[PDB]
Amino acid sequence: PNNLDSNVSQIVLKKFLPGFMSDLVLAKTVDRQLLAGEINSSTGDSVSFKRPH
Amino acid sequence: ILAPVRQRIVTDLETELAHFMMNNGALSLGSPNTPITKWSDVAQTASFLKDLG
Repeated sequence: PNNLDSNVSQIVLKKFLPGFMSDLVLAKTVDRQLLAGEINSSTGDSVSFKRPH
Repeated sequence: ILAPVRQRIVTDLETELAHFMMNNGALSLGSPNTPITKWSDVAQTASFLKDLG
């Protein structure tokens, strides 16, 4: 009975298996231009826009 | 603020026009409960104008 297990080694290759994904379709299609930059440190925690007449 | 006032004038122009077309025009087709549904519901109008001359 040969015993060879000290002759070799346990290797873990450097590659990852692919994981599960998800898609972002709501963030893409709502509005952004309007509310961008409008809450800053002069504002406090909220800001208001104007309903049309 | 005053930008919408001009749409208001025209909307009111063309709502009154529609009531003048009801109150004047003599012709009528179909029954008032029933919706426009199938192709023949619209097409009867072209041929009642055609047949009338």
